[PDB]
Amino acid sequence: DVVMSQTPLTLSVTIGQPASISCKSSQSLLDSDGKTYLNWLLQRPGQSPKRLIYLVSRLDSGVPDRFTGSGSGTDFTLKISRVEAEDLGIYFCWQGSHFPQTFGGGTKLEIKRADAAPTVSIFPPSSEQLTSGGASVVCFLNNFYPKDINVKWKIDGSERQNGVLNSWTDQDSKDSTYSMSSTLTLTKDEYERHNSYTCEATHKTSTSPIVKSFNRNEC
Amino acid sequence: QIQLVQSGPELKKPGETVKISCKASGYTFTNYGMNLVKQAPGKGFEWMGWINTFTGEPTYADDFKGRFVFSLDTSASTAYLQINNLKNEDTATYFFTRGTDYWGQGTTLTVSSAKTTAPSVYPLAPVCGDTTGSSVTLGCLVKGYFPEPVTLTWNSGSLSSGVHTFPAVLQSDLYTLSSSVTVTSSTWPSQSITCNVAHPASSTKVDKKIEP
Amino acid sequence: GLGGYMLGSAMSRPLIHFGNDYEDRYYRENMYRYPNQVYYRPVDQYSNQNNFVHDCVNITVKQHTVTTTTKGENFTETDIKIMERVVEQMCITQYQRESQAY
Repeated sequence: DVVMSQTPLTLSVTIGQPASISCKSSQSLLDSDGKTYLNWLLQRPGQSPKRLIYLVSRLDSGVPDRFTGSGSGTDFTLKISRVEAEDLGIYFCWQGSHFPQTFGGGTKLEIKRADAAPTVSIFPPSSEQLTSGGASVVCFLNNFYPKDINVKWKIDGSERQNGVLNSWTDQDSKDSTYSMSSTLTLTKDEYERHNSYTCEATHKTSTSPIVKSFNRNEC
Repeated sequence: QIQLVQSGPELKKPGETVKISCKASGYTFTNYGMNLVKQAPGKGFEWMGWINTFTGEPTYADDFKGRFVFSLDTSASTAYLQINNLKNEDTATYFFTRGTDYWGQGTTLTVSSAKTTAPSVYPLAPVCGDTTGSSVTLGCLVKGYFPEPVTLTWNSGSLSSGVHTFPAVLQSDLYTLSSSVTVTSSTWPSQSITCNVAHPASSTKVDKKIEP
Repeated sequence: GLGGYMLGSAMSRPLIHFGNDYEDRYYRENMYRYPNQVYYRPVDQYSNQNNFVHDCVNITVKQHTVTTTTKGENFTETDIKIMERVVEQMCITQYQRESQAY
């Protein structure tokens, strides 16, 4: 079982700069028919993979010379001489030379872009949810960059972790930012036992937390 | 127009069977070999085998030469992946590919004794930044459902800009997902912003307008 | 499918000539991606060479592209163009072989 070792796990590159991705197989990828079936694919956010290169170095139609594939035996390299906006996504190799075919782990390619503070919005529980005896306080922190961010919840000033569920989007194709969703769910009994609810984000674009909060008292 | 359209999401109990289909078009079906790939949740890709679209002969990877069947309906350019005696390990999203260049959207299969639980959809209206940036962000909360997947869109898909629909999160033994859409302070409440959701596994489809 | 078809023994790829040193240089540098053996039905099952040949070309070409694209490949209009020409010569040679050994 040929193992495809892809490195690095993630790459962050500035538009116009080069990017190098590696795939090494545990065994030689030279097939019995004399060919070397090493493919390179690209899976854009939300999209299904699409092959860019086959047979180690042949480009599929449409693919720019920016992309080159090289190597032989066990060492293969996907190269982008000048990276760009459209390139962001997950890359991975796929070898079809031996039974069974195997895929590389993948390399998430991040395209650097100017810093952006997260746009924060906090939402009190919806009326229709307070009738079911549950209460959820949703908080969005959208279109920020870099990806490193940290959210903290505070009820009447006390940090709250129990009941917090977070979710993050991959890098966006349009503006290359990241978004986060943090949802604090507690019981209506408890929710009604506290006043102010706060959503705090710690991001590089601010030395002080980027806060957003409301008071249950609709005040 | 080269496309591979696979059958929809599937929820099965350990022991039942599933026959997933992939309708192809946009090229000469029988000139391309077809591969079958499995992807366990959060895991990488796994090659299940392939089918010779000309001869119809299937070939299975060792881990799938027991309860998996690959078949065709050549005349209809359709390939089929059947899994018998379903086990929890079979839970994942499966794909059909044209050789190595094109992929289908993939179909998600969940195998568990647990019973389908429809999602609860709550709208989310402002209460903070009025017009400190002239922008407005609204949301829609989908919680307590099982299993994956679910589908969400704003105003039937007629609104896909400034939208962020995050990956669902396994809370208890239930998934929760949310989405947000940002519009100009004017556009709302001036216009109607409705949330659309559908939970195939529980034949569910709901809406929820967002109001002040 | 491939019912009743035999796989012929490997042979030298025919040197097919094109004037333009480009197509030539292309066939030369790409023949490794084309077949060097063919599929055929016993020759006693055809009335003439043209039937044996036409059948042999379609089967060999089809089998080749489905099995090779499975591992990762791309056959253009040129690749198909060239392949049918070369495989045809090989099929005619496979025909000679069959009728000679009869």
